[PDB]
Amino acid sequence: MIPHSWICEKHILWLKDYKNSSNWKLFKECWKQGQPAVVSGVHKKMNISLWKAESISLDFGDHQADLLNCKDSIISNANVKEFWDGFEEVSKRETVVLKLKDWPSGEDFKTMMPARYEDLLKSLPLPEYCNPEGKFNLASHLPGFFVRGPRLCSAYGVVAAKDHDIGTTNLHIEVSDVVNILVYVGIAKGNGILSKAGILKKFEEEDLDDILRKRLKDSSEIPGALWHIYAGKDVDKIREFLQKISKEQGHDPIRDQSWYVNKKLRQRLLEEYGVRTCTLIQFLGDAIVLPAGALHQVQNFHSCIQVTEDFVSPEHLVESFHLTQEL
Ligand code: NA
Repeated sequence: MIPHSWICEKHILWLKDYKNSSNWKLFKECWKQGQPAVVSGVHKKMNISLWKAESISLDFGDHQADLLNCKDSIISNANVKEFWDGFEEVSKRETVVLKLKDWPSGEDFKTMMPARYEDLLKSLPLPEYCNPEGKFNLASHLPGFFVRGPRLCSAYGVVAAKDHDIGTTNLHIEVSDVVNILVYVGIAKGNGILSKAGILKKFEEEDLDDILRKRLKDSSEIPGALWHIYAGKDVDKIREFLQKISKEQGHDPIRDQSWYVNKKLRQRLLEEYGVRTCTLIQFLGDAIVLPAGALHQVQNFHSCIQVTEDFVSPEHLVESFHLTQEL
């Protein structure tokens, strides 16, 4: 048997055993219909010490890069060194929510962080699809022009700012199939920030599936980020909704990646267009697998380091090619 549940109105496949070699057989069935999946425990496969903030900070902290303020997408005054100093120490940062996006990425990730890249390839779940040598992955086989390498993203949590209208990743469409693994969760301290225990209670105030609540009540799990995921089929409805809300407040808002859809807006989106949200908490070691054309947004509660890898399954190639040609 392949241990699993379905989360969020039975829409997301939770594959509960990262060591099960047959995970792909169950995944094949749900993927066919564009359903997301999450595989938990991938951090036990990884050399997780390699992915700690202290380590990543030291290795690649010499490279200068732009830091984004997540509230307004204005590029910050902070340098990379200041970003990492503030990752878990709030007083070194109302403080702002910073993101260090796609640094490094692609060939630079492979070459500048070779041991992490090797660890990644070794640890990717559902390797039949997500690994470059997987039999259902077309990524390394297609001509160049069909396709849009790994990306690292690090960002503070929104808790210190006390502003859960901030997205650390704004609502946007993904162009290829993607797997996102939460590889580090940093508990921030000082400046009156809510503690680890209070942050758990804030996760508990979210509208969650019971299966998610059980995990949240498991003291060995470490929750990091809040995800909202939408079907690609609903994109035109969501675009209209955001154009409407925009007009009420005084143009393609999905292409702009300019919106975090907060609690009140998600509820109105459901009422006024019937568009449903999948809610997920991503715990340390969770690999969230999304098909091309799916939309999602992320809100870190704690500081999080995510690694994302692109792949190309047959199931979403047509949709992927179209979206890539469009970009
Ligand atoms: Na490395």
